[PDB]
Amino acid sequence: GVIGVVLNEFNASVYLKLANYLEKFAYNYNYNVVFCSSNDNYESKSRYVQYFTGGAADGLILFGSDTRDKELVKRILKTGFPLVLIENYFNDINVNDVIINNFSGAVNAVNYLVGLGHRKIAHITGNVNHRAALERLNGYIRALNENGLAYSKEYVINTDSGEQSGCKAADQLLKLKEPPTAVFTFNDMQGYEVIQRASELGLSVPRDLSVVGFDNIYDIFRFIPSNVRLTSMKQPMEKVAEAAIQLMVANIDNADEQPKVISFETELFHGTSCCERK
Amino acid sequence: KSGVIGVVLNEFNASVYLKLANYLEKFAYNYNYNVVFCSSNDNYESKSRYVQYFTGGAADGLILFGSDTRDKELVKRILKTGFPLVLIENYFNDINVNDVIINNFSGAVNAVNYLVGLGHRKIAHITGNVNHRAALERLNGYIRALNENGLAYSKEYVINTDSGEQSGCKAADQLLKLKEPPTAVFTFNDMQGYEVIQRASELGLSVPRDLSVVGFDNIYDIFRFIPSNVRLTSMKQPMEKVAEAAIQLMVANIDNADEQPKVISFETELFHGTSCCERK
Repeated sequence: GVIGVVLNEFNASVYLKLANYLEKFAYNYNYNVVFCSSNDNYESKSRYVQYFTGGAADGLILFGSDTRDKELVKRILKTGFPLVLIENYFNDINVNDVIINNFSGAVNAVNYLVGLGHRKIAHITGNVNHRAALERLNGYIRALNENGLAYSKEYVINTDSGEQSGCKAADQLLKLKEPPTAVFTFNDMQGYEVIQRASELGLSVPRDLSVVGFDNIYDIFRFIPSNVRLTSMKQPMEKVAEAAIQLMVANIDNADEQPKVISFETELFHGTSCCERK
Repeated sequence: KSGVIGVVLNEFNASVYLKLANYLEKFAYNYNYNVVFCSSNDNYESKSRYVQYFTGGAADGLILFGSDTRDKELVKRILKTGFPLVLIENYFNDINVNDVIINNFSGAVNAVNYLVGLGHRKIAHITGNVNHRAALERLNGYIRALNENGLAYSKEYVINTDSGEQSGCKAADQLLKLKEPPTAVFTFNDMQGYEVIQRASELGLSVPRDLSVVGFDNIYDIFRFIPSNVRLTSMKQPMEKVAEAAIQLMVANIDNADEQPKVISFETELFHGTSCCERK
């Protein structure tokens, strides 16, 4: 049997670990896994979906929640072709989806910093128009309140999550009359950029500033060019892969199976970017 | 004919090969071919399974990366069958196969020439596993570069490693604790280079001031973010050119079974970062 996976492109994201895990679990169910890259060209993505639904595969797996793919996913769902999505937050559809609890991940990150004695905790957001980023910001806000901390507009830097977003965000935060003793970043890329800008301003990390990120990106590269390894929320990529294969196999053995949504919690990786405060 | 080119990888990882994969898709498109990738998850029997899947009819041709001696018999088997096969960075000695390679030797020569041009006379090398041709080619280029620049070879400036995690940190500790420390070091890869910069910092040294570092892969290219202010001066691999050449050899091979195996080589290019500075 063959399960097909279409990606927008090959890149060093957390999905690289997900890809290897799909092969591990598919092999356990005696299935082959085949991947295609669309080179971020939606025409090609549609071409690869047709290749798979046309007979090259028994099932298709897609990643993310990009609005441009709304029509395409709906198009695939009109058919009964087995489909499993990963981290998808489309409102109007009923489809097999394996998601991550981004909200509780942000809550646990802030709880962890509060447990270390931090009371001035900032957040550098992702693109809030995307559900994952909105959930991480909402989790941060809920955790401030649950821990009896005040919310401050100056401690939240809204970004589009692009490259250098961490540098400028850390610059605004550290130039405040009263700087966060700790920052929770939407992702590890921003976290590392925060550490870089801080050191440029003469601040030392974790001593002058504690940082907690998201994705545990060091695990992908196996090294980071920075003086510390980020404390970060780890995505359950192995559990996500197992669940996705299981949903697909079941969906393949019977077309009368209804769309199941399975959610998994993130786990905190303890790095060297955090320090206890008096 | 399926109009499909199959690629079998040992695993999905954050290496320079990530850029090669996207370029394979880009060039295949121009030749009206779909590209499909498989990961063996490092299971050799899994790799065999994927090769059988492709040669069994799922694809019209196959691409494999690297030069692992484990796969020598597999490659010979694929070659006995007339199936369209193109290898990338393969250094197997007894076969006639389409092969697209990178000039690792001259890349190392160009790296060392640059450090000599900056005034460095004490240049160390942290190697990769020398059992692999690429690591040995990078080591040999460094040696030849020392000789062409009228510098003496010093065994103490060559640290042999298997190129694994933390290999750069340990190598840097040995080199910097020498009676007379290298004023510059050429690492087998960027990962070792970044590890060298970090360990040097822990010993109270400042990079490029106390130590110039030149790596290989220009790995920063796959970082969609900025980790540090010290970016490695490093050799860039011609992955766009390699992918195009691989697909041109593959399409010709699928079209004509009697096309003879060709070996095409591409030079690396020096990327100037912020990890080097002038000596005296």
